[PDB]
Amino acid sequence: NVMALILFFMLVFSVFGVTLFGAFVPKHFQNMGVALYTLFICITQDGWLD
Amino acid sequence: LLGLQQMILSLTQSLGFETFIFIVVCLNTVILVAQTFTELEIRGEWYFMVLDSIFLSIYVLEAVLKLIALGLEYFYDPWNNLDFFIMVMAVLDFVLLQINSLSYSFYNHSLFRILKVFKSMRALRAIRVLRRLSILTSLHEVAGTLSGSLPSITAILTLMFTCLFLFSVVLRALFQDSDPKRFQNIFTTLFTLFTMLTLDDWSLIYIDNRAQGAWYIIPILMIYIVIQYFIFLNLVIAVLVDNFQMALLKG
Amino acid sequence: VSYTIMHSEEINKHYFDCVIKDAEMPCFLFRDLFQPFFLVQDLVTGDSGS
Repeated sequence: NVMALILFFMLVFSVFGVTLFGAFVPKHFQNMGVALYTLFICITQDGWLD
Repeated sequence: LLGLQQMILSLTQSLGFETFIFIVVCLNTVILVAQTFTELEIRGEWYFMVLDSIFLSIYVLEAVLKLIALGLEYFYDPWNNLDFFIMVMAVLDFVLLQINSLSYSFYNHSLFRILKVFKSMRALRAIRVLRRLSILTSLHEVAGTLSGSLPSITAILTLMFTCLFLFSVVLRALFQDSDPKRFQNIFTTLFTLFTMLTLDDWSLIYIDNRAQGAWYIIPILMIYIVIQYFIFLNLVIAVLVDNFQMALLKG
Repeated sequence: VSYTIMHSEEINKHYFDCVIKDAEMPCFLFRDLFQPFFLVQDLVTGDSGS
């Protein structure tokens, strides 16, 4: 249930993300699976200064 | 009309709000998850904004109905206040697009990005009014037991806000004429503080600071890192551990 | 044509042809900034300048 709630909040905040994403600051915020998993990387919270 | 109009509006509001609002908001959310969709917008760009404006018109009809409705009690609901702000902002962007002419920059400008995140919280409100049914009681209870201990977490985040501001102030004070090209202003200083609070290349900070001529800034940064890290992480972890541990001890 | 297509793929970083796809005539989108490039061909010899 914690997995489900975290993923649902993650999606409903990614609707905010994808409005900033795609065709600009690209290649990690694009494709909508790469964007979701890059935001998941930033959730895992290590080495996002790249 | 009067109280009789308010009562008729209440009954027909129940009926037509159960029937009409649910289906049109479901269609709005379908066309909006097709809208965002940064692959299918090029398979489109002409049937997407049309439906967006049509359902924004549906939303302004919802706002007109809520305005003609009971009023102050509608304003008493924070979600309804969010919807009211969302629709004031929405009709503002709609009339801004409608008037045309103008004298400022356009063609995917900063204002356009603002209107896009505007459509974003409109989609969020569409989701929040779609989830009226079957949220599931297990995560109802999980969310309630999570939100039970609000004063402790608010106090802890306030205390770390104060601590982060103080550390940013002392770091910017001690970094004067010491390569601040990374933290030349208050925003970049607080963002570098966010990086040190989130364990992001502070070893790199150490290596490129002893690459400079200042060395005593490193033990100060380290002691601040360890004290605020241990204190904040431990306090929040223990607070939420006990927050659900009373619910554990109960039924 | 090739340089124009690369410019469209490098500025807006996306491209989409028409529904009725034609090889000799490509299709251009409104939302993309248009920047043509032009060649000078000397039919009497080999070279092809810009």
